[PDB]
Amino acid sequence: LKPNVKEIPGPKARKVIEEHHKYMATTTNDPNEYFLVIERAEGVYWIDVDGNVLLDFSSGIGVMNVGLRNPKVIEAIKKQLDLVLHAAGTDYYNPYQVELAKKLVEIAPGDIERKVFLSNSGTEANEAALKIAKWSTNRKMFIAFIGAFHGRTHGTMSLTASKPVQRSRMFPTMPGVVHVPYPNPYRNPWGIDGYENPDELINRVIDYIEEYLFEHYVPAEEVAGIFFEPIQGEGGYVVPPKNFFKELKKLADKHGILLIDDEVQMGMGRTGRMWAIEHFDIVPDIVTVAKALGGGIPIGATIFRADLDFGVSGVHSNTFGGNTVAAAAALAVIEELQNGLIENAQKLEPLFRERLEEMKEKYEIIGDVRGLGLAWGVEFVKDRKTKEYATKERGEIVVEALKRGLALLGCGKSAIRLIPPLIISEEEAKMGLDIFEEAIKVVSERHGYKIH
Amino acid sequence: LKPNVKEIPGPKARKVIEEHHKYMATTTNDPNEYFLVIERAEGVYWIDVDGNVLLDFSSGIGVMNVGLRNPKVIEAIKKQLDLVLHAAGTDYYNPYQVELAKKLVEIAPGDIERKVFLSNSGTEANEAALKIAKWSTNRKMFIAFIGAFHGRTHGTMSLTASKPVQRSRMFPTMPGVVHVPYPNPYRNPWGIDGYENPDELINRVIDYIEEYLFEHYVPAEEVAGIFFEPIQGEGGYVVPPKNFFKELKKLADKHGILLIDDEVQMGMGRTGRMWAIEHFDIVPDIVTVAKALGGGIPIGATIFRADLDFGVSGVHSNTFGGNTVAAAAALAVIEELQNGLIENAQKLEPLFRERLEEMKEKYEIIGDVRGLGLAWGVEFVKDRKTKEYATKERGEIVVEALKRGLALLGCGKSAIRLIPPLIISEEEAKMGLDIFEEAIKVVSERHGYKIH
Amino acid sequence: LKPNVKEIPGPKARKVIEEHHKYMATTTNDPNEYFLVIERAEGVYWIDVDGNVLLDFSSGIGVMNVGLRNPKVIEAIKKQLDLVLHAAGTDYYNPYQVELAKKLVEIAPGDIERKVFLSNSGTEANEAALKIAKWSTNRKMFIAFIGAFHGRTHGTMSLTASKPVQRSRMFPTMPGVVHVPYPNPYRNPWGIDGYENPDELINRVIDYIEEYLFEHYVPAEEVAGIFFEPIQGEGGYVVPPKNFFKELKKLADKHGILLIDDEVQMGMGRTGRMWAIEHFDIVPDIVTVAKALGGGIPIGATIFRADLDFGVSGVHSNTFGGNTVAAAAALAVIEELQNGLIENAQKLEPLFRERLEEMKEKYEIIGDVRGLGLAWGVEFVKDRKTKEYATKERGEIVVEALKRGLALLGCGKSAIRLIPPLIISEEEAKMGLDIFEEAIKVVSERHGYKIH
Amino acid sequence: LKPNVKEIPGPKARKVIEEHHKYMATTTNDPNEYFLVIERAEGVYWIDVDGNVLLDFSSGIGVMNVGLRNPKVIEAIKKQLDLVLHAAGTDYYNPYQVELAKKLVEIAPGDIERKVFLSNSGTEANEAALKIAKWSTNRKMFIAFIGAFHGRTHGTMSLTASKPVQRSRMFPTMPGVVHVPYPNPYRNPWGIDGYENPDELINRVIDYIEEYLFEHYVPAEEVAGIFFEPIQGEGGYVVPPKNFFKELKKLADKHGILLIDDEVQMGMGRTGRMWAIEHFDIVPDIVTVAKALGGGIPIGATIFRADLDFGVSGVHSNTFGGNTVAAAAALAVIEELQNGLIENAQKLEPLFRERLEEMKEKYEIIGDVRGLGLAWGVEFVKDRKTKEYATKERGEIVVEALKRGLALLGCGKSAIRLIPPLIISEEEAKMGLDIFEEAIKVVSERHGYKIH
Ligand SMILES: Cc1ncc(COP(=O)(O)O)c(CN[C@@H](CCC(=O)O)C(=O)O)c1O
Ligand SMILES: Cc1ncc(COP(=O)(O)O)c(CN[C@@H](CCC(=O)O)C(=O)O)c1O
Ligand SMILES: Cc1ncc(COP(=O)(O)O)c(CN[C@@H](CCC(=O)O)C(=O)O)c1O
Ligand SMILES: Cc1ncc(COP(=O)(O)O)c(CN[C@@H](CCC(=O)O)C(=O)O)c1O
Repeated sequence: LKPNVKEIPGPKARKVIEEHHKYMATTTNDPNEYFLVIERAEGVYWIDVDGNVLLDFSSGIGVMNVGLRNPKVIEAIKKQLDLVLHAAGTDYYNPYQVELAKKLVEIAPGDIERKVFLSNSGTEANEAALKIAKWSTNRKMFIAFIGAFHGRTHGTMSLTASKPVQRSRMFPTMPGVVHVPYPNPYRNPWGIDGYENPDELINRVIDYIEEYLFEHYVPAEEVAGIFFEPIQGEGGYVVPPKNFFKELKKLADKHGILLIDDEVQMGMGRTGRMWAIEHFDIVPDIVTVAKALGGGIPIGATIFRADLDFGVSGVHSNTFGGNTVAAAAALAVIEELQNGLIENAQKLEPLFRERLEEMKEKYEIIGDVRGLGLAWGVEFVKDRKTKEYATKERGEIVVEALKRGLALLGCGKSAIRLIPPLIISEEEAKMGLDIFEEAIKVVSERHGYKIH
Repeated sequence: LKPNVKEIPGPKARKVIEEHHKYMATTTNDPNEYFLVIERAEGVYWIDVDGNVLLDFSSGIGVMNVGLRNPKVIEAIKKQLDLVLHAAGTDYYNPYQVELAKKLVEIAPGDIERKVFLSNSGTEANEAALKIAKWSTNRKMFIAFIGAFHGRTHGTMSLTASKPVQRSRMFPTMPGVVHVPYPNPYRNPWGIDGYENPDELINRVIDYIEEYLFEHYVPAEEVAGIFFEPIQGEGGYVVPPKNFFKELKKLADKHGILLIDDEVQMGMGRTGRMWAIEHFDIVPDIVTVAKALGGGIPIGATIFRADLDFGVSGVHSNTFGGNTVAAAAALAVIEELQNGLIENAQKLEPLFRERLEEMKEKYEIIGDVRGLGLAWGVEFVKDRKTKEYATKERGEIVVEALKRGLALLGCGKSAIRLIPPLIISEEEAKMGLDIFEEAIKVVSERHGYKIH
Repeated sequence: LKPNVKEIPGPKARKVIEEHHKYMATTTNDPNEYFLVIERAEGVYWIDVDGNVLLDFSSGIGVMNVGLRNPKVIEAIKKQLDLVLHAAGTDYYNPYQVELAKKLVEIAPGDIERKVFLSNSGTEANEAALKIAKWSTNRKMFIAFIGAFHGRTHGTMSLTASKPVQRSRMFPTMPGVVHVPYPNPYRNPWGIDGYENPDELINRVIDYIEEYLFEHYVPAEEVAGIFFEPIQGEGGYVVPPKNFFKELKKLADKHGILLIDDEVQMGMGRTGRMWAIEHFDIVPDIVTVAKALGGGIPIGATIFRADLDFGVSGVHSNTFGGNTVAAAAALAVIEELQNGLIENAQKLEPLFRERLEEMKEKYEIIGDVRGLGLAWGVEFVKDRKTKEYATKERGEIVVEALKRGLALLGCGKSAIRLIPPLIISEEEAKMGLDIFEEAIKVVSERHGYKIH
Repeated sequence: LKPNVKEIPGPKARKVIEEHHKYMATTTNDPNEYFLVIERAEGVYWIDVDGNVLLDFSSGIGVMNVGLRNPKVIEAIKKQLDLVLHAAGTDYYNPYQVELAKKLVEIAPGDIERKVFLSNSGTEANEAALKIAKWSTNRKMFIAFIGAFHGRTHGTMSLTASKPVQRSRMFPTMPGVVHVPYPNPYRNPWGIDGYENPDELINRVIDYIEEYLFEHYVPAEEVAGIFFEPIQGEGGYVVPPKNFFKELKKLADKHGILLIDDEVQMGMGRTGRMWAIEHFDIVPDIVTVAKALGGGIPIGATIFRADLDFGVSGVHSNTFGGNTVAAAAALAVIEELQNGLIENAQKLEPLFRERLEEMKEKYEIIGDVRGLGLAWGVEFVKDRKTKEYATKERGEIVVEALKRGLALLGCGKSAIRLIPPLIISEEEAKMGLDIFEEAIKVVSERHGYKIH
């Protein structure tokens, strides 16, 4: 199996795309932009409906970090289909979910007292995390960061501030969320070159929260929780300065406010550590996780400081959570991660770092490259000084990449996210990076961007 | 397999129950009322970790309608595991999510243009129904029923109204929900015997909404929707009057207000019909479903009039939506309902109708029996005139039923829900009712309730 | 002065009514129901711009309790105009605001520690009661009564529940208000004759709050207050059962919930007692007042248990609060109430009780008469059994009353409020009732209502 | 009458301050900081209870712009006491309120179609302005600026973001308000010297709204209204760059969003023009006004684009609004303003400008002076580079000023506002400025601030 795409969209793929519009809601699908109709997968390759074969650099939106069809994960589901699928894990008990909870507690950030709530997705996780914070603190408000994307349900909508379309005629969602600039070292309201000047940018963010919220309109003692992603994912895959969460805890702790680390995307080994937050050297009180945890099965988890746990029964619960198939799959994923995959993403870090700083130098359309492990984001600006978003160009590059057999996804207004399965070999990476470049190169020539 | 219980909880179950309290959040588990620790299942029975075997009348909180381990479903899954698990349905198209989506619209109540938004759970369904209701109507408010349960996320909790604990310390949740008395024929504020006088109670519930909301504090034309359960799942299995939803649509259409019907529990032919609402001869604008459709797999589904689809991309989306594994399970589950299982639930309806009216005639502790198909709800009262809840007694029956090999669920303050798998045989249905009557009989004697 | 009307509206009034529609916002003026253009006043009568003279039974919407132009009040003002008008009471202290504040606590219902927050109006009073309730209890929610009116600011409108138009296009207003049926003896959802069966109706209204809010969707211990009018001013002058507020305090104390009584209309001895609540033998934690206390001057006053005072400075404040001109008028107004005017309203109560029961016996259009002191409310019904509002007819009576020299106010959908100044003589009280009966009689004949 | 204070607080003033604490709510009073107990006034002098005489530089918190006891204003109230005090100006009509409305429309900013709503205070005005905006646009959200102070009621609380104490345990207030930095040329999150670099600062504010709200979490088409004060008053009396509202309209108009100019403090001639906004060369759609409009009587007005008016009756109204005494007083104030006072504040502008830039040069404790007409704010910083607030020093200066006979008020965290009556002579000003300096001088020596 090598990349091989004779034509796309194919007659079969064209018929699915017609049908999908007949019977399915307008979500985030894009007929022209993302005409990829998957029928099966193998290793790091999607096999489409018309037979075209594409190297994967999307990993099912980060859902698959172990691979697109992990053997150990399908054996674990098969083995768990034999005993029990569902055991109402919130009314009755079952050991599988307890085995997962104990494992999740174990691998949590830091070395502190933890408990675990189970969910079916990242939005449910972050909904959980909200209630848990509301209950334990008896405070009702929350800080999130502009660019953050925590979900699409009425709690997480409030928290999510990536695209105003997300909240189109949704107002009002859950009250008490206030937003401040994320320390985005490429776009922040201060013009600050956050790579050259990280402490200057860290300070401006903190100084905003302290001086322009707490001192004016936000009672600091009324804030349950600060919600952050350790790398904004949907927000264009943004890496904030190394010493940012350390400075943020300092300010959190000074007003007895919870830190909530949304690792729905950047967790499960993606950045060459179990959790994204470790690189930033802080122990979050609540850690939410989903996507990659279920290795292709729907699963969500909320990991928290044990003393934050719900006083009484019937505050929160869910029928679906605690499903055995998902828990069987999860334990297996975490085993795959600990036994090779997490080391592999640290191994391929310097390869994506060199090859993308190569592309930075050469293609003037690229404004910024950034990432950790196998979590990368290239943002494409029309003009480097102006930093205007090349949204149209980004779409063209993805389409071009798809034509050449590379599967990519667009995060943010003007960037593309490289997130292959953590199983990818050195020879499968160089292939993706080679294809990716050739996509930029074509679209660069097409529009008269310099090529140094 | 037969029912076969020695010590429950046995020594392995006691160890699991301990481990659960240590690692896992405080939810709706009860070591003292629901001490059932499930290792595996076959046919209609649970096998616990000590090897005790119990007849199922809980059906995993109405999720295993097709059986606790259906052969058709597990084969449909394992076939799909050979192809692909997750395929980024929100961003990329696959045929499986389309087939399921297409299938769902076809089986939907009435005969009108429908589309479908795939979700991960009941709450993730009703959350979606909210946003569809909001976006389509460009109205922000909803009506809901006291006694209703629609999920535990910041949207749905405004909608939910079963127990205050559910909303404890959560305010504010989503604004704009106003609630009103569900036409419970047994408990309503007007005292009305709703079984005897079903029109009088319908008028009252309607009179309230028109005269007390619409004429005083709730602008009719600013209401985006009315969420109702056709039978309240966590409300004690309250069955409304047959002409209720008819009267409620007369009112709804008069002000352009969408009627949303929640079938997360009573759906998938639980009541002897594919959709619970069908018994009531009305067509809802939205239908939400989860639980049973997945058939042991987490699944979500919001079915709506094509008119209400979001005009633009990026209003609502989800990473796990349209799971191919889940879609494969769902289609298999649907076939079984149409090819035997729905018929079997019409067939066994009279048995329960008989045996549970035999039980009310005999045991004074039983205030009201009610149900359709294989959805039954016995409510237990201290006195038949004052109707004080027999909460302590209801919990004892559940514990007694369990020491005699019957998995039962509480539902409401003082009632028990009988919801066996729709694959249950006549002989297995009698066996479980026998054991159910015995558990009432024990707890009746113990407390000196009358036995006629 | 006598009543004396020729053309109303006369040619100067028509010119003013035109100028008003041109320069001024669309509020609660009605050229077609309230075409009364006031130039000056003396004693108990209005003189209009054409020199038509009308007997007053409106009392400036219950503001001129002491008369339309009281000598004592105007002297108290002009004496204060010689000293100072505004003195920055919020920031600087003056003796006048303290004297009035001290005076207000002394006259307050019951005998407990009280303080006072001076405001500018009824809404600015109840807004204050909210913040005092919130700050003191550290609870965010309130209960209120369907039919209630408490003002038209973003706090109070949640509290208010008289007409939807009041809340049209305003959502969201302040969250956390839940409403319930006021124990109207004439119109309630249970049908109960509350005059006949006042306990049955009290139980119902109480049963609703306990069983339908506190037991299902409203955590009792998260309710900061219950706002009630002792008689609903814009609700058609509905007089609740005498033992109602007693039962409601039993419940309120059981959950630590402040009972707030609004006397913005029924206060200042309107009902023959200084405070309207007094008739009901309970002591409210907060008492709000405005209108009549000012005596032709804008004034606001929130009276509360000393326990609930804000711990810190800068939570609540207002620039115009504690106006010295207004305080001088208020003290003068209070003296009159205690030195003649409250007595005069007890004295004239039987007259209205007679004449309006004589009118109900005679005119079939009259569904219900009700009132205390000099607060009377006739409600007009199409039919006495169906109780459909006689809205069109009620408006005609007001117009007929006015062509015969009687200023009257609508109140509720189909009723009229009789609220003359408390300086009204027995002879002036008979005259206005005679004219009132005549206006009913005309509109009865015109529409073929029965005359017994 | 000259400044003359032998001792303060006096034995009489000490007794009032004791009593005030017995019977009055904790608001913004400060026993130690503002021990000024007014008994009467004359010209520009307060006469305290113990006989001490103080030149006024507070003007009753900006309430008196015509003087502390204007003759023309007391003659107008006296003349209006004779005819009518209250005439329920929202139910019935009266020419006085129409005469005021017509006058207010006339003197409004720009030359456009206007209507007028009447209120009792600035909070009611801004509550009005909210509803009017909500109704006309059918949008529910609003932008205000950090530092803004629009009121203390549940709508205006949301809008007000000056001190977090203001919102202490108040959450939730009205949803949908979002806040952005005010272009404060001395403190903004960008460090921008707004006097040297106004366009750079204007852009950063606009660029924040456009790029960090509209493009991320705030749908621009869902924003009814941008609320601004043309000089932040309570926020330390801050003058934003001359071309700021012009750039803000540009952005407003591009998304069909209303501009709401809160002139409650800076209006009624205070800045040497009728309205503060004129200096900034834009025509606001809604203009709110109170305080100075009533010349010592409680009055509020909301002036708006006529096509924004309430479609239907009963959306908004108030019992108090339209009071004749206040309207009589208002017309008189506006006459005083147009016939000398507004020219006088333009005359004394260069005198406060020179004498305060004198004080800037000499006293290192002064960080910034700023203002227009007779609206001035001196902010005192501990260190000029650091800009730390000298809150304690500010209190000392006010107390010191009070001791020497000068009446001042503290606006913001570390500044004092000079706002004498517009009637003040050149010789009464130099006196105030002389006293003010001597207060700074003393406190400067006391603490070892340089004196150049
Ligand atoms: C922080 C965060 N929260 C929630 C989710 C997904 O919530 P679910 O509960 O699984 O529905 C994601 C996935 N990030 C995706 C989200 C795409 C979308 O929701 O449209 C991304 O890569 O943008 C996420 O990164
Ligand atoms: C109407 C409705 N909505 C939502 C849900 C659950 O949403 P999920 O997304 O599947 O979690 C249920 C299940 N009713 C269960 C609820 C159990 C609980 O949450 O405590 C019941 O029958 O008690 C339901 O009946
Ligand atoms: C309980 C209550 N609160 C507040 C108010 C009015 O607050 P203000 O601040 O004095 O405006 C009223 C007056 N009831 C009037 C209301 C008129 C109206 O606003 O339309 C009435 O009798 O209709 C009232 O009864
Ligand atoms: C913008 C604005 N809104 C409202 C008000 C006052 O609202 P009322 O309706 O009159 O109560 C003021 C007065 N500015 C004063 C406010 C002081 C205070 O409210 O504590 C000031 O100078 O700080 C104001 O400047």
